[PDB]
Amino acid sequence: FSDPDFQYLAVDAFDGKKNCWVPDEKEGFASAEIQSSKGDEITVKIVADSSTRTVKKDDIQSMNPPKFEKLEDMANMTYLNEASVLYNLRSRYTSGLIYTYSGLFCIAVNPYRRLPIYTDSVIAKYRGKRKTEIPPHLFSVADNAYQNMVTDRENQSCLITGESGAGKTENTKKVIMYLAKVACAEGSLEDQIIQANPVLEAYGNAKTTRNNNSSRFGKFIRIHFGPTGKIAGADIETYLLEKSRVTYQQSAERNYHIFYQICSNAIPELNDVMLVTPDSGLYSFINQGCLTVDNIDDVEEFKLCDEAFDILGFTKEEKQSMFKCTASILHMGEMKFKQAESDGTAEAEKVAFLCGINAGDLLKALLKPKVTKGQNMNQVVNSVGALAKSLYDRMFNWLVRRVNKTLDTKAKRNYYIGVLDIAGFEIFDFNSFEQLCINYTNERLQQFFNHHMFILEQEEYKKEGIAWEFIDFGMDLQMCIDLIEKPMGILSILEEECMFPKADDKSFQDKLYQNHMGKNRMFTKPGKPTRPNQGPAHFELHHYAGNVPYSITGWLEKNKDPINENVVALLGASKEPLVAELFKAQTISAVHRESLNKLMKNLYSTHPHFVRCIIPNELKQPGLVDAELVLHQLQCNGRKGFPSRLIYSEFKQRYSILAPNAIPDGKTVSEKILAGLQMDPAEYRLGTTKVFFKAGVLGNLEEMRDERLSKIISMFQAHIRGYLIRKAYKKLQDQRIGLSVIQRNIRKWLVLRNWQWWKLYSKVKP
Amino acid sequence: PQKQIQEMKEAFSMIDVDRDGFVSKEDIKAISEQLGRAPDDKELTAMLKEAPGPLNFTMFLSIFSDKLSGTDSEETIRNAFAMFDEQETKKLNIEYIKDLLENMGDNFNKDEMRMTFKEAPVEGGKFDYVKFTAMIKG
Amino acid sequence: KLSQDEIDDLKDVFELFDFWDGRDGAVDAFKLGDVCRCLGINPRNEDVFAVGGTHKMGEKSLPFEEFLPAYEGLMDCEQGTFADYMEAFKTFDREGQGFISGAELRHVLTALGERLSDEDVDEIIKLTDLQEDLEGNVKYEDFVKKVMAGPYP
Ligand SMILES: Nc1ncnc2c1ncn2[C@@H]1O[C@H](COP(=O)(O)OP(=O)(O)O)[C@@H](O)[C@H]1O
Ligand SMILES: [Ca+2]
Ligand SMILES: [Mg+2]
Ligand SMILES: [Mg+2]
Repeated sequence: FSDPDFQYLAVDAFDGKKNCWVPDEKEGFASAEIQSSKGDEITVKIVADSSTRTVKKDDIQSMNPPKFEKLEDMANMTYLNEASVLYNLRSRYTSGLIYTYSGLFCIAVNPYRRLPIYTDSVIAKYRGKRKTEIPPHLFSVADNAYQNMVTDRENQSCLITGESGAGKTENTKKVIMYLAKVACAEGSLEDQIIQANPVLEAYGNAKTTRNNNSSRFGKFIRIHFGPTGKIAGADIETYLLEKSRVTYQQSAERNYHIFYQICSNAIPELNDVMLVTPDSGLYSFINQGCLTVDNIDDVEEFKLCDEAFDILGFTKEEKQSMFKCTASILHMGEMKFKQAESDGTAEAEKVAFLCGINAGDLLKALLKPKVTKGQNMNQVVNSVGALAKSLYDRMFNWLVRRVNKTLDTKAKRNYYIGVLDIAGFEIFDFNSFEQLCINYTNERLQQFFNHHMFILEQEEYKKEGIAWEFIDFGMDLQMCIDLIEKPMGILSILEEECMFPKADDKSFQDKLYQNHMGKNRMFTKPGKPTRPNQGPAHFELHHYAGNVPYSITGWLEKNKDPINENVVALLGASKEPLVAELFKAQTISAVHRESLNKLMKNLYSTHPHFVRCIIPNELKQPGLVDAELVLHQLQCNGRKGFPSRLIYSEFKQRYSILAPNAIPDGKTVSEKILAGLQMDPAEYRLGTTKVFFKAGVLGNLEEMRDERLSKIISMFQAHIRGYLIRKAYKKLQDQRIGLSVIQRNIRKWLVLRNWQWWKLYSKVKP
Repeated sequence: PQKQIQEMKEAFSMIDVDRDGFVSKEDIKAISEQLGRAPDDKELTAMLKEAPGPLNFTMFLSIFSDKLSGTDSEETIRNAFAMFDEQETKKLNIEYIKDLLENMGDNFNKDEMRMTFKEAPVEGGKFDYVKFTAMIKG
Repeated sequence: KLSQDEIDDLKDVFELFDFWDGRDGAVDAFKLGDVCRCLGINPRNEDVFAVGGTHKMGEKSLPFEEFLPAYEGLMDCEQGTFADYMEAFKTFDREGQGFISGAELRHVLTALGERLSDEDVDEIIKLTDLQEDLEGNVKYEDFVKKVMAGPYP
């Protein structure tokens, strides 16, 4: 409406038989105009450069008419194929529009730039608006889930998915920021909520090649509502924080954000409280990979993080307990060495100091853990890391418990709206325990997403009056789930293997095959490389979205935390009040089990709304698209079992050639074809506008389609062979006579010359 | 015929040496030898037995005419030929004709084949069936 | 099972053939196709070999005694209707208006299904006197109708 609020929000010669989508290497798909067919070899012209080329006929993709340019809802397009979709998105995207619907799914394409579409001005306009009423936006998705929870009286939920660096986090925050700005009744509840991100992100995010602010833990946040439909509380759940980044960081990557905040001098006053020299490149544990971060001011982020601890309602001691324990870690890694002896004590004291324990009693229970048992020079430097990691894990866990303290207002709750921000399936060169955990997670999520897809399925088996019955579904899914979670599963084996100090990477590996090799087909010996640099693999799992070769080396300590039960005693009675609680008075897998089930029974009590984030390119630059990558994501988003569906119009055209001696309306023609073929009423169903073929059947029709079409072609060639033969039939009777003349009439002149009389006659002649 | 006859007579004349208006074993033997090798008694014998009674210029023309009987025209044959001369060039390609006669219809034999082509007018690959139809006819 | 006037017809034709590959009361099994192709029928090469046909001459010759059943056989075999030829040809028409180009039609005949030599093609084209327009296209409907028609309509 010329309205400033809709600048980056509102959308600003075609022959349906010539124009189409042809594969491309640079653009993924190219706008083509057909020139000439030739069996399968179609010859098209590229509209862009005006060059020419051929393309298999079955590789052409149907184009949509200019009628659906930058369409807001893709379900309304004539053609929904990988090339129509990618074109629509990319069309909108390069114009500022990053939000697009497609059925019940919202699509967000990372902008890599700030957009004036989240203002309070804009929020005003989206309030109580029905999705079709106003441009596509994330607010609309949020605003709608609200209305449903209210009117429908049930819990809502948004699963915001996508690849790493897509927009999962940014969008999760905007949803809360939204719901906070319209259902609002130290600071206010609403204010604290928004403020929990800055602290959790400081402690659980880090620069990665993919994301400068990569979330390294799973986040499920529920937002409760009261009897007047206003925010009356909220809780947070986190999953699988990357314990490993604490002490290690691959090149071009940083450790968690805090560590760098802490060494910037945003609050000089604190330098002496933590005993830190404002230099990050000074501490080994955090200068391995990167130090700075294009577009992240550690100075200001530290301030805001400090500022956020206040609003969260953190006593000054509490928030100084945090800062110290984390600065303590910075030092744990400065303790040098030389059974082993120390190589100084300066840095090892600052540590004992900040944690309120005796530096003596420390290095003691660290170099000869107590019945005693001394440790060598590495057994130590590695238990140092075991300690750093374990502290930070407890810190992060306590931290969340505390921020929930601030938010669990005992007010009156009706229903809620959760938001899920987790990383999905991922297969790398090398996969270990971390991945199995993420993957196991995504599997149970799949079952969920499927359960719902299947419900919309039946919403169709009724919009056409074609009720189907018992199908064949997710058995392979449950097979994987069970292989990992059930009583004797993978994890259960590992869990019972940790409790044994004797155990190792081989008794665990053997104890595994011992149980599932050949007794469960999902478990298969490691195959062969499908990607270079493919590190070790000990077994493979067939996950819904891929086959993953898992290396089980080190899985025993990963699951159980190997810190001197000795130092746990020291800290058990430390002076610092926080440290004391962290090591007060059930392994990763065990915690995550109970955890996942919690989230699931929760999710299964909701009416889900799905948002799909998409990273436009690997360069972090705005408005630029990488079709391959994009296409790659579109690949398998939101299959496998559901019957085939066909519009009689496209069905008649493709399967008439299977009973043409019965075709004198597209819906009756097919009634005939499929009838002629004496097709089992089972393997298919009616429909008002479309045909439903049980599974596989359509593949088999394309079988008969190819065979019959070949025969018929032969039969017309036979017809041509028989025509040409019969045409030359007269010519073959005449010649049969014309030859008998010559044959009988030469044999005469031949025998007449062998006649005495004639001989003698011929002689006289002259 | 009328010119076929004119010859027959003048012939019968040169053959009928003892100018007695009849052809005898001595008549044949006589003239043959005056030209090329002549037939042996047996040849001469059955050569005459081919004529019921005395050989006047009548039983002569009789057996000769009953030989040349049961054959077609020079036009009828020249056509049974052009029946394989699609382009109407008035010539047949030698490999073709030889092939036809050799193993098609009432297959000829090598001898029938040699006897036939020993005369045949083939020059330039093409066997002129016109000239050869004449040679074989009038 | 055939009728007399029918079996007589097999007889009639058997001669014209058995004569041309050297008269002797036997026909080269490599011609068994063309024989039946003369009595109306148009079996498919796949069809013919099934009953006794051969890929080459000389391979073997056959009497009229063994011939009767080859024709009894090639009778019960499927013949293509107009529907079928129309159906299949439609699958090559993107326009949907009963057209095709010469070049493509050529491809269908020579390249797909039991191929057809390049000669038989230029042949039947010229026979049926099929003609292309300025764009070089032809109404496949007309063509199918002629081929179906016969050499003498
Ligand atoms: N809606 C958005 N507006 C502007 N920038 C965004 C938006 N979404 C993502 N980004 C950019 O891309 C980065 C990755 O987004 P993020 O949500 O953290 O990804 P992830 O899917 O891993 O959670 C952000 O740091 C930001 O720079
Ligand atoms: Ca023969
Ligand atoms: Mg994230
Ligand atoms: Mg005499």
